[PDB]
Amino acid sequence: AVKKFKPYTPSRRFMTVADFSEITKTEPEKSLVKPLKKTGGRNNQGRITVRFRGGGHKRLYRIIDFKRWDKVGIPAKVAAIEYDPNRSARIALLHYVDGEKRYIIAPDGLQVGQQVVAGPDAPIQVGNALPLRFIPVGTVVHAVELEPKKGAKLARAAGTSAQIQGREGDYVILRLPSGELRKVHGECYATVGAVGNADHKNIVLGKAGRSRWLGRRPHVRGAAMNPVDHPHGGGEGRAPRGRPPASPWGWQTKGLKTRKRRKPSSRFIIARRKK
Amino acid sequence: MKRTWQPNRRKRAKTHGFRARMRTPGGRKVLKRRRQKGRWRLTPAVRK
RNA sequence: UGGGAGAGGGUGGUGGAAUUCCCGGAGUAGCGGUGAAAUGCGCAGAUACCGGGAGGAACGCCGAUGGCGAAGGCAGCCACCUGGUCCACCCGUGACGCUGAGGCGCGAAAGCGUGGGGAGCAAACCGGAUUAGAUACCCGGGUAGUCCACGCCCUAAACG
RNA sequence: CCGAGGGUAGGGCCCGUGACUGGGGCGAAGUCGUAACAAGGUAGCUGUACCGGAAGGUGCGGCUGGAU
RNA sequence: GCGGGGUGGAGCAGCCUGGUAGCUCGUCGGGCUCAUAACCCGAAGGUCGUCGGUUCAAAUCCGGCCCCCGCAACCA
RNA sequence: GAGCUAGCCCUGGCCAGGGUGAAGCUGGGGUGAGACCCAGUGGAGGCCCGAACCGGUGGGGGAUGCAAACCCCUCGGAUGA
RNA sequence: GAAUGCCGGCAUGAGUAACGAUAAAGAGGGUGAGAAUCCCUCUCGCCGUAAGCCCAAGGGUUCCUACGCAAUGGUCGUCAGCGUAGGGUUAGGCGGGACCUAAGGUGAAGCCGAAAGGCGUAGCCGAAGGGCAGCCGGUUAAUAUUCCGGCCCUUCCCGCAGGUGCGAUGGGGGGACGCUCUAGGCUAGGGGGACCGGAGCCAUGGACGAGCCCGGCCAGAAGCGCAGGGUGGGAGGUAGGCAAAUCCGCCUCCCAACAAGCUCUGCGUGGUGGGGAAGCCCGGGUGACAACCCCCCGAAGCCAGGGAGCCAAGAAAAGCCUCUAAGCACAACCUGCGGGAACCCGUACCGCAAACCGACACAGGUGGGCGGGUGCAAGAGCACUCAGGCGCGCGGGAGAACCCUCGCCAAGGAACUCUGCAAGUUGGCCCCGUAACUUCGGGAGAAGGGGUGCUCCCUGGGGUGAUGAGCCCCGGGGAGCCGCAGUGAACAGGCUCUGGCGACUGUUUACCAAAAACACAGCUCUCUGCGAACUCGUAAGAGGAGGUAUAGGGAGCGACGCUUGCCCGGUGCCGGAAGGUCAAGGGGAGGGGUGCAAGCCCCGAACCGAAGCCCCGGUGAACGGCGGCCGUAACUAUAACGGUCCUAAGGUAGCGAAAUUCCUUGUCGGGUAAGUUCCGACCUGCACGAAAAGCGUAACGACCGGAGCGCUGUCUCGGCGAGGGACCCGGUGAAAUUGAACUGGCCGUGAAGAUGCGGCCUACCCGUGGCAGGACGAAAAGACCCCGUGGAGCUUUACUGCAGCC
RNA sequence: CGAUGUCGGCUCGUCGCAUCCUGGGGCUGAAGAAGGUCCCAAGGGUUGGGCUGUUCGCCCAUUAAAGCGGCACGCGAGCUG
Ligand SMILES: [K+]
Ligand SMILES: [Mg+2]
Ligand SMILES: [Mg+2]
Ligand SMILES: [Mg+2]
Ligand SMILES: [Mg+2]
Ligand SMILES: [Mg+2]
Ligand SMILES: [Mg+2]
Ligand SMILES: [Mg+2]
Ligand SMILES: [Mg+2]
Ligand SMILES: [Mg+2]
Ligand SMILES: [Mg+2]
Ligand SMILES: [Mg+2]
Ligand SMILES: [Mg+2]
Ligand SMILES: [Mg+2]
Ligand SMILES: [Mg+2]
Ligand SMILES: [Mg+2]
Ligand SMILES: [Mg+2]
Ligand SMILES: [Mg+2]
Ligand SMILES: [Mg+2]
Ligand SMILES: [Mg+2]
Ligand SMILES: [Mg+2]
Ligand SMILES: [Mg+2]
Ligand SMILES: [Mg+2]
Ligand SMILES: [Mg+2]
Ligand SMILES: [Mg+2]
Ligand SMILES: [Mg+2]
Ligand SMILES: [Mg+2]
Ligand SMILES: [Mg+2]
Ligand SMILES: [Mg+2]
Ligand SMILES: [Mg+2]
Ligand SMILES: [Mg+2]
Ligand SMILES: [Mg+2]
Ligand SMILES: [Mg+2]
Ligand SMILES: [Mg+2]
Ligand SMILES: [Mg+2]
Ligand SMILES: [Mg+2]
Ligand SMILES: [Mg+2]
Ligand SMILES: [Mg+2]
Ligand SMILES: [Mg+2]
Ligand SMILES: [Mg+2]
Ligand SMILES: [Mg+2]
Ligand SMILES: [Mg+2]
Ligand SMILES: [Mg+2]
Ligand SMILES: [Mg+2]
Ligand SMILES: [Mg+2]
Ligand SMILES: [Mg+2]
Ligand SMILES: [Mg+2]
Ligand SMILES: [Mg+2]
Ligand SMILES: [Mg+2]
Ligand SMILES: [Mg+2]
Ligand SMILES: [Mg+2]
Ligand SMILES: [Mg+2]
Ligand SMILES: [Mg+2]
Ligand SMILES: [Mg+2]
Ligand SMILES: [Mg+2]
Ligand SMILES: [Mg+2]
Ligand SMILES: [Mg+2]
Ligand SMILES: [Mg+2]
Ligand SMILES: [Mg+2]
Ligand SMILES: [Mg+2]
Ligand SMILES: [Mg+2]
Ligand SMILES: [Mg+2]
Ligand SMILES: [Mg+2]
Ligand SMILES: [Mg+2]
Ligand SMILES: [Mg+2]
Ligand SMILES: [Mg+2]
Ligand SMILES: [Mg+2]
Ligand SMILES: [Mg+2]
Ligand SMILES: [Mg+2]
Ligand SMILES: [Mg+2]
Ligand SMILES: [Mg+2]
Ligand SMILES: [Mg+2]
Ligand SMILES: [Mg+2]
Ligand SMILES: [Mg+2]
Ligand SMILES: [Mg+2]
Ligand SMILES: [Mg+2]
Ligand SMILES: [Mg+2]
Ligand SMILES: [Mg+2]
Ligand SMILES: [Mg+2]
Ligand SMILES: [Mg+2]
Ligand SMILES: [Mg+2]
Ligand SMILES: [Mg+2]
Ligand SMILES: [Mg+2]
Ligand SMILES: [Mg+2]
Ligand SMILES: [Mg+2]
Ligand SMILES: [Mg+2]
Ligand SMILES: [Mg+2]
Ligand SMILES: [Mg+2]
Ligand SMILES: [Mg+2]
Ligand SMILES: [Mg+2]
Ligand SMILES: [Mg+2]
Ligand SMILES: [Mg+2]
Ligand SMILES: [Mg+2]
Ligand SMILES: [Mg+2]
Ligand SMILES: [Mg+2]
Ligand SMILES: [Mg+2]
Ligand SMILES: [Mg+2]
Ligand SMILES: [Mg+2]
Ligand SMILES: [Mg+2]
Ligand SMILES: [Mg+2]
Ligand SMILES: [Mg+2]
Ligand SMILES: [Mg+2]
Ligand SMILES: [Mg+2]
Ligand SMILES: [Mg+2]
Ligand SMILES: [Mg+2]
Ligand SMILES: [Mg+2]
Ligand SMILES: [Mg+2]
Ligand SMILES: [Mg+2]
Ligand SMILES: [Mg+2]
Ligand SMILES: [Mg+2]
Ligand SMILES: [Mg+2]
Ligand SMILES: [Mg+2]
Ligand SMILES: [Mg+2]
Ligand SMILES: [Mg+2]
Ligand SMILES: [Mg+2]
Ligand SMILES: [Mg+2]
Ligand SMILES: [Mg+2]
Ligand SMILES: [Mg+2]
Ligand SMILES: [Mg+2]
Ligand SMILES: [Mg+2]
Ligand SMILES: [Mg+2]
Ligand SMILES: [Mg+2]
Ligand SMILES: [Mg+2]
Ligand SMILES: [Mg+2]
Ligand SMILES: [Mg+2]
Ligand SMILES: [Mg+2]
Ligand SMILES: [Mg+2]
Ligand SMILES: [Mg+2]
Ligand SMILES: [Mg+2]
Ligand SMILES: [Mg+2]
Ligand SMILES: [Mg+2]
Ligand SMILES: [Mg+2]
Ligand SMILES: [Mg+2]
Ligand SMILES: [Mg+2]
Ligand SMILES: [Mg+2]
Ligand SMILES: [Mg+2]
Ligand SMILES: [Mg+2]
Ligand SMILES: [Mg+2]
Ligand SMILES: [Mg+2]
Ligand SMILES: [Mg+2]
Ligand SMILES: [Mg+2]
Ligand SMILES: [Mg+2]
Ligand SMILES: [Mg+2]
Ligand SMILES: [Mg+2]
Ligand SMILES: [Mg+2]
Ligand SMILES: [Mg+2]
Ligand SMILES: [Mg+2]
Ligand SMILES: [Mg+2]
Ligand SMILES: [Mg+2]
Ligand SMILES: [Mg+2]
Ligand SMILES: [Mg+2]
Ligand SMILES: [Mg+2]
Ligand SMILES: [Mg+2]
Ligand SMILES: [Mg+2]
Ligand SMILES: [Mg+2]
Ligand SMILES: [Mg+2]
Ligand SMILES: [Mg+2]
Ligand SMILES: [Mg+2]
Ligand SMILES: [Mg+2]
Ligand SMILES: [Mg+2]
Ligand SMILES: [Mg+2]
Ligand SMILES: [Mg+2]
Ligand SMILES: [Mg+2]
Ligand SMILES: [Mg+2]
Ligand SMILES: [Mg+2]
Ligand SMILES: [Mg+2]
Ligand SMILES: [Mg+2]
Ligand SMILES: [Mg+2]
Ligand SMILES: [Mg+2]
Ligand SMILES: [Mg+2]
Ligand SMILES: [Mg+2]
Ligand SMILES: [Mg+2]
Ligand SMILES: [Mg+2]
Ligand SMILES: [Mg+2]
Ligand SMILES: [Mg+2]
Ligand SMILES: [Mg+2]
Ligand SMILES: [Mg+2]
Ligand SMILES: [Mg+2]
Ligand SMILES: [Mg+2]
Ligand SMILES: [Mg+2]
Ligand SMILES: [Mg+2]
Ligand SMILES: [Mg+2]
Ligand SMILES: [Mg+2]
Ligand SMILES: [Mg+2]
Ligand SMILES: [Mg+2]
Ligand SMILES: [Mg+2]
Ligand SMILES: [Mg+2]
Ligand SMILES: [Mg+2]
Ligand SMILES: [Mg+2]
Ligand SMILES: [Mg+2]
Ligand SMILES: [Mg+2]
Ligand SMILES: [Mg+2]
Ligand SMILES: [Mg+2]
Ligand SMILES: [Mg+2]
Ligand SMILES: [Mg+2]
Ligand SMILES: [Mg+2]
Ligand SMILES: [Mg+2]
Ligand SMILES: [Mg+2]
Ligand SMILES: [Mg+2]
Ligand SMILES: [Mg+2]
Ligand SMILES: [Mg+2]
Ligand SMILES: [Mg+2]
Ligand SMILES: [Mg+2]
Ligand SMILES: [Mg+2]
Ligand SMILES: [Mg+2]
Ligand SMILES: [Mg+2]
Ligand SMILES: [Mg+2]
Ligand SMILES: [Mg+2]
Ligand SMILES: [Mg+2]
Ligand SMILES: [Mg+2]
Ligand SMILES: [Mg+2]
Ligand SMILES: [Mg+2]
Ligand SMILES: [Mg+2]
Ligand SMILES: [Mg+2]
Ligand SMILES: [Mg+2]
Ligand SMILES: [Mg+2]
Ligand SMILES: [Mg+2]
Ligand SMILES: [Mg+2]
Ligand SMILES: [Mg+2]
Ligand SMILES: [Mg+2]
Ligand SMILES: [Mg+2]
Ligand SMILES: [Mg+2]
Ligand SMILES: [Mg+2]
Ligand SMILES: [Mg+2]
Ligand SMILES: [Mg+2]
Ligand SMILES: [Mg+2]
Ligand SMILES: [Mg+2]
Ligand SMILES: [Mg+2]
Ligand SMILES: [Mg+2]
Ligand SMILES: [Mg+2]
Ligand SMILES: [Mg+2]
Ligand SMILES: [Mg+2]
Ligand SMILES: [Mg+2]
């Protein structure tokens, strides 16, 4: 759900926060966390390469297991469901019977106390990982490797999912969260179910301060600037665009397709996305 | 008001110091020039 | 106590027909539409035909002048949860009844909020026709919406 | 002490009136179209929604107080 | 101060490229109708804002006057 | 050249005192159950008043200045972007 | 002889301005050639959340003493942060290093780049973070957690003893964490005492008193006590913690579990060692055998890795403990005791300032800790005051104008002015009371009022104690007294009505603009399938992101409400294997040069040949655009209606003389005695209009309008008074400016505004305080305007290139 | 153009007279009163307020009257802005 507030301040009026209901543990595993190095959007040259970033709350990086084919046939129990500040999804703590402890992103309906497992022979159940070829066509799925053994790349965001549409050769057909239809190799792993915390998108930051907490510094419009800065810069009083709407770097920002046409993965994309 | 010169012993040494000059092509040229001009000090005086 | 009929209600699941779109094949000079046409679609290969896929919505025959519900309303099929109701036997309680100003709940369609969905249909809107005109009726398009979830609205030729 | 009342400040109800504005009623022979009554020349009415000089039109569902 | 315009009654062609004034509506006569509109058949009306010039010839090309709408009128 | 200034990164520090009284929780009422209402507890917030601190609104002074931006009065923020 | 020339020297302004916070001085006595200025005393004033104290930067001998006063010091100087000289800084425990890691920097391996160089995992460096063993007093002219004294502790090496499978840069644990609020118990600190110690004291009417005045502690191992922190124990299995592991993780089993036990800190006590006031005698002596006790207040500090709640989810690594691996088990390690060993650097002094940053002994700037008492509701606010520190390095007079800063003002009360600018008024707490509207929070301190001191009497609840006394903290009810006035001083909102704009808190032009601008949550479009897009880079490599379409980039709009119409012809972006054009290249009909020839060599048509452009579609919260003339109703007027030209389509809802309206002070209404502004209306909108959003909107605003109340020196209209200057005397002594000057008025003339020319008039010589009309006064080679085939920033469908992309 | 500060207000005046008022007249379509118009006359006088940055103008309430111009559209080394 989403938590509301009474308007006892102007900002408190619209501000909403996550309910955190599924969260069962409020500090992480000491052995699964490492310090996150904040960049501020600066590269090794020390230059801002991504504008408007910095000043957010300090975070620890929780190591996440994006392989899972790492421990085939070795069942694990769900010890807890925890808060991960580095991603929109909630994360689940797995105590393997091995005694090894790992983190996965927590699928919807996943409950603490249940058993999960990974492998070709695994049941088709929420939280289990199988290579895509062994998953029944038409089941919803998340955390999908794009290529075999290369790590789970697709559908990791809160609420997101990908669905298996059918099979063709060594490949399967997925409908990505975005609506693109794509061939993904059959040996690629995927966890069944959809990523949890689906109410994530209904959160209303409510005030400028909240953006600042997330490390999002204020974004200044092109039209608010001067010609030295931006194509939409300058003008006496307010001005319209007066040219095709453009980025600070001059390229067109309404409609211009930007992916490389000759990209090798084109052979594997059946249909460009959705809405 | 707060003025521009705010002395700092570490800052000075690390910025204009001898070892700072020698590390870089531009810094070695400074030392060479100041040696050639016959400067008594090649680098700012800072007490550490 | 024992039985029966039913689209009464809610949840989950699932079946085939049809339309649209996409893919492959085969094939060529028109298709579509009307009162008649025009817009539209079509040699950049359409319509008509066969194969493959995706998706939404509605359930043909049974089907009735029939059935259920207090009313609005309720129709593929399956399972679960649940309401009302009729009959029987003449067993229990002993008038515990009727109605009901306020209150509470329910309440077709349209409409509104948040999110999803979107094949067909279609306000608005555009175009073609008709016409003196045609902000219409007819035709080709088409956005909300029609569908789902939750929350509102609380109206009706809500009629027997 | 209470006390008519006077003063100050803020409220409540009512009446009169007001540039302008909104529709309503009425008015012997104005202008525009022709929605309804005959299948009224698109059956009508309807709750709502949207649109249009105007009657009205259309969408969705309903009713027969319609078909002959 | 610079641009475009004035032509049957109304609204617009022709001017550029000199000779030949055209389209819709309106008006007038006749029809259909019980009657009117719609509709059908036919017909009339401009000498082109004016004056002046060029030309064999001027709505048409060039000058001036009347008029008509526009655009401009900035730095102090 | 970022010992001024602008942003970010790492690691520390600071914010007198008073005021308002969200959610929740507890009890009570209510109902088939609910929603919900009442009191108590509670201590939220780019919440309020106001020092430090950070500012720099209006006015006066200063104008070869105390000062190449200062002084007085007044005024903004002050748990937060 | 001129270049606002260059360098220097010396003038003028001028004995003029000034001598740097208005906290403030006076006298006596010293010293000395000389004294307002140095020393001493007494009196007076000033700071006291500092103008006192400690520390860190930075400064670098400025420290202490003697001897000096030319210069430095805004005056003086015998004095000094000045001159000369001599002296002064002492550590195993304080800080840093022989320890650890953070960003970052560096960088074996590796990658990249014409060269220089750029990257880069580990590793190394890097602290005000982690970690680590000293507290109290005495002493010097000057240092002290450093020397000394008392008490206490750390590591290293070696030895002795007891114990154990010992052994690590490897494994594991731990270290190890946020914000707000907060419990218990302490301590720091402070208040009081009729109690304990103490020189003395009785004044001027009274007091020999339960009188006054002064003080009543600090450190301390083991042990003990009080309060807290941390931590389960045994067994069986074990495939995970890149080898191993008895450790850790996982499973199972018995026992106990806001306990206890073990451990670890804080406070208390504690053998012992210290300290020890006023007062009057000359820093010291005495006081003094000083006493060293009880009660209350009480931290933000300590127990501390405590507790709770919340979302934005809160370093690393070593020390430390445990596991084992080579090894090795005459070794090794742990434990206790003992002797020995323990290095390098800083240590003076200033440190909110005369020693740092500002050229100055500069009213400015500078991080951390302590910061006492009383009263005012609290407090770091305010007033006074302790300890401590000062009177700000020119003075003495006088009592003008004028200036500044301040106080009061009769009657009036905004009549002032662009404007209530400025200054009044209001002003804390307690109680009563409080409107429209609203998003139900608010608007609210709305508005408006009443109370406020002191004395006596009665009484209620809490804290410490004990349940009582005492002390302390919240209260309530009677009866009184005084004054002009009781938050009696100081600190401390004027209020309301109504518009515009921006939702809001924020942000900005350092140093003329704080706003209506920027930002903002929120809305929409668009790109991006991940080796993402996009950004920096030649590249490597980064950021994006250890993120994955509920994510990330770009763009516009700007909470919220109700909405956001028509135009796709032009430009853009998107789709479109047809067709046209289209470069290198392919092809080579057909020609040419040369040669005796084979041959060499050079042109070369049709045809095949990408992107792009053309062409066919789509698309507006993409760039953008959203008509004209003529006629018409049974009074007039107007035109629902109509005709016709044109368009890609002719501006919809809503709004409108507007932050937009030219005419214009439109017209009408409201408010005013009077309203170019204001509010409400109308609509021929010169020239609104729907995300360069349209119309509204509770709350907010040092934003800009209009009005009223209150109150006023703003004003009629000025007066008086205060202090700092101005004035005079002693000291010190600038400045821009300056062709030279023996520098009057008028009317003329003159390059057209004359002290300087002509005519006339007036005028003895030289100053001082004053005022600003002139010297086209000073300042700045006009910043407007033009000119220069001068420059720079910015734009584009100007030209021509380039990166980038195709 | 190696700088002559530029509207209006405020303050402070001074001057011209083509005179607003006051004083002296002639003519009148001058009965009186009150006016019209012209002449002489610059000595003195020539108000307070609403609106606007305003000059000006309009308006309110008065008045003997509410004059018009010059002085670098007088006056920023006098002030305002
Ligand atoms: K100009
Ligand atoms: Mg809320
Ligand atoms: Mg959750
Ligand atoms: Mg770790
Ligand atoms: Mg780097
Ligand atoms: Mg770098
Ligand atoms: Mg960026
Ligand atoms: Mg950034
Ligand atoms: Mg999460
Ligand atoms: Mg954050
Ligand atoms: Mg922005
Ligand atoms: Mg700008
Ligand atoms: Mg730049
Ligand atoms: Mg740049
Ligand atoms: Mg540009
Ligand atoms: Mg622009
Ligand atoms: Mg602009
Ligand atoms: Mg503009
Ligand atoms: Mg523009
Ligand atoms: Mg444009
Ligand atoms: Mg552009
Ligand atoms: Mg690009
Ligand atoms: Mg795609
Ligand atoms: Mg600094
Ligand atoms: Mg330093
Ligand atoms: Mg340093
Ligand atoms: Mg430094
Ligand atoms: Mg260096
Ligand atoms: Mg030198
Ligand atoms: Mg030398
Ligand atoms: Mg150097
Ligand atoms: Mg073909
Ligand atoms: Mg019976
Ligand atoms: Mg009943
Ligand atoms: Mg309903
Ligand atoms: Mg419905
Ligand atoms: Mg509705
Ligand atoms: Mg007809
Ligand atoms: Mg028509
Ligand atoms: Mg609907
Ligand atoms: Mg019926
Ligand atoms: Mg009376
Ligand atoms: Mg009809
Ligand atoms: Mg009809
Ligand atoms: Mg009809
Ligand atoms: Mg009909
Ligand atoms: Mg119309
Ligand atoms: Mg319609
Ligand atoms: Mg219907
Ligand atoms: Mg009928
Ligand atoms: Mg022509
Ligand atoms: Mg021609
Ligand atoms: Mg008849
Ligand atoms: Mg007819
Ligand atoms: Mg001729
Ligand atoms: Mg002729
Ligand atoms: Mg002719
Ligand atoms: Mg011709
Ligand atoms: Mg002609
Ligand atoms: Mg210009
Ligand atoms: Mg900096
Ligand atoms: Mg710095
Ligand atoms: Mg604070
Ligand atoms: Mg506080
Ligand atoms: Mg309470
Ligand atoms: Mg609070
Ligand atoms: Mg606040
Ligand atoms: Mg505030
Ligand atoms: Mg100021
Ligand atoms: Mg400042
Ligand atoms: Mg003021
Ligand atoms: Mg200045
Ligand atoms: Mg100041
Ligand atoms: Mg303030
Ligand atoms: Mg204030
Ligand atoms: Mg405040
Ligand atoms: Mg505070
Ligand atoms: Mg913060
Ligand atoms: Mg010469
Ligand atoms: Mg000079
Ligand atoms: Mg001389
Ligand atoms: Mg001189
Ligand atoms: Mg002199
Ligand atoms: Mg003198
Ligand atoms: Mg002088
Ligand atoms: Mg003088
Ligand atoms: Mg001076
Ligand atoms: Mg001074
Ligand atoms: Mg002084
Ligand atoms: Mg004296
Ligand atoms: Mg002296
Ligand atoms: Mg002397
Ligand atoms: Mg003195
Ligand atoms: Mg002395
Ligand atoms: Mg004090
Ligand atoms: Mg120095
Ligand atoms: Mg001297
Ligand atoms: Mg001397
Ligand atoms: Mg001297
Ligand atoms: Mg001197
Ligand atoms: Mg001297
Ligand atoms: Mg000085
Ligand atoms: Mg001497
Ligand atoms: Mg010394
Ligand atoms: Mg020692
Ligand atoms: Mg060593
Ligand atoms: Mg290290
Ligand atoms: Mg490097
Ligand atoms: Mg380093
Ligand atoms: Mg180091
Ligand atoms: Mg350190
Ligand atoms: Mg240490
Ligand atoms: Mg110690
Ligand atoms: Mg000594
Ligand atoms: Mg052992
Ligand atoms: Mg061992
Ligand atoms: Mg941690
Ligand atoms: Mg830390
Ligand atoms: Mg103590
Ligand atoms: Mg006390
Ligand atoms: Mg094992
Ligand atoms: Mg192992
Ligand atoms: Mg074992
Ligand atoms: Mg003794
Ligand atoms: Mg804690
Ligand atoms: Mg929080
Ligand atoms: Mg690390
Ligand atoms: Mg071995
Ligand atoms: Mg051995
Ligand atoms: Mg050594
Ligand atoms: Mg020392
Ligand atoms: Mg300080
Ligand atoms: Mg000092
Ligand atoms: Mg400087
Ligand atoms: Mg001084
Ligand atoms: Mg100073
Ligand atoms: Mg107080
Ligand atoms: Mg003084
Ligand atoms: Mg005098
Ligand atoms: Mg007065
Ligand atoms: Mg008044
Ligand atoms: Mg009054
Ligand atoms: Mg006023
Ligand atoms: Mg005002
Ligand atoms: Mg006052
Ligand atoms: Mg309310
Ligand atoms: Mg009040
Ligand atoms: Mg008294
Ligand atoms: Mg006060
Ligand atoms: Mg206040
Ligand atoms: Mg207005
Ligand atoms: Mg703003
Ligand atoms: Mg604002
Ligand atoms: Mg706005
Ligand atoms: Mg708003
Ligand atoms: Mg704030
Ligand atoms: Mg700004
Ligand atoms: Mg500024
Ligand atoms: Mg500036
Ligand atoms: Mg500046
Ligand atoms: Mg500036
Ligand atoms: Mg200013
Ligand atoms: Mg402001
Ligand atoms: Mg929105
Ligand atoms: Mg680049
Ligand atoms: Mg990364
Ligand atoms: Mg991402
Ligand atoms: Mg906003
Ligand atoms: Mg903005
Ligand atoms: Mg904007
Ligand atoms: Mg278009
Ligand atoms: Mg198009
Ligand atoms: Mg287009
Ligand atoms: Mg294209
Ligand atoms: Mg092509
Ligand atoms: Mg008429
Ligand atoms: Mg429209
Ligand atoms: Mg208007
Ligand atoms: Mg405006
Ligand atoms: Mg306008
Ligand atoms: Mg106007
Ligand atoms: Mg105007
Ligand atoms: Mg007017
Ligand atoms: Mg108005
Ligand atoms: Mg009008
Ligand atoms: Mg725009
Ligand atoms: Mg727009
Ligand atoms: Mg508005
Ligand atoms: Mg508003
Ligand atoms: Mg509202
Ligand atoms: Mg408002
Ligand atoms: Mg504001
Ligand atoms: Mg403001
Ligand atoms: Mg005065
Ligand atoms: Mg005086
Ligand atoms: Mg001197
Ligand atoms: Mg001369
Ligand atoms: Mg001379
Ligand atoms: Mg002349
Ligand atoms: Mg002259
Ligand atoms: Mg003369
Ligand atoms: Mg002469
Ligand atoms: Mg002469
Ligand atoms: Mg003469
Ligand atoms: Mg004369
Ligand atoms: Mg003068
Ligand atoms: Mg003067
Ligand atoms: Mg002058
Ligand atoms: Mg100057
Ligand atoms: Mg020059
Ligand atoms: Mg010049
Ligand atoms: Mg200049
Ligand atoms: Mg010029
Ligand atoms: Mg040229
Ligand atoms: Mg030239
Ligand atoms: Mg040039
Ligand atoms: Mg240029
Ligand atoms: Mg000039
Ligand atoms: Mg000059
Ligand atoms: Mg000059
Ligand atoms: Mg007279
Ligand atoms: Mg008379
Ligand atoms: Mg006169
Ligand atoms: Mg005026
Ligand atoms: Mg005017
Ligand atoms: Mg002038
Ligand atoms: Mg003039
Ligand atoms: Mg003037
Ligand atoms: Mg001035
Ligand atoms: Mg002026
Ligand atoms: Mg002037
Ligand atoms: Mg001047
Ligand atoms: Mg002058």
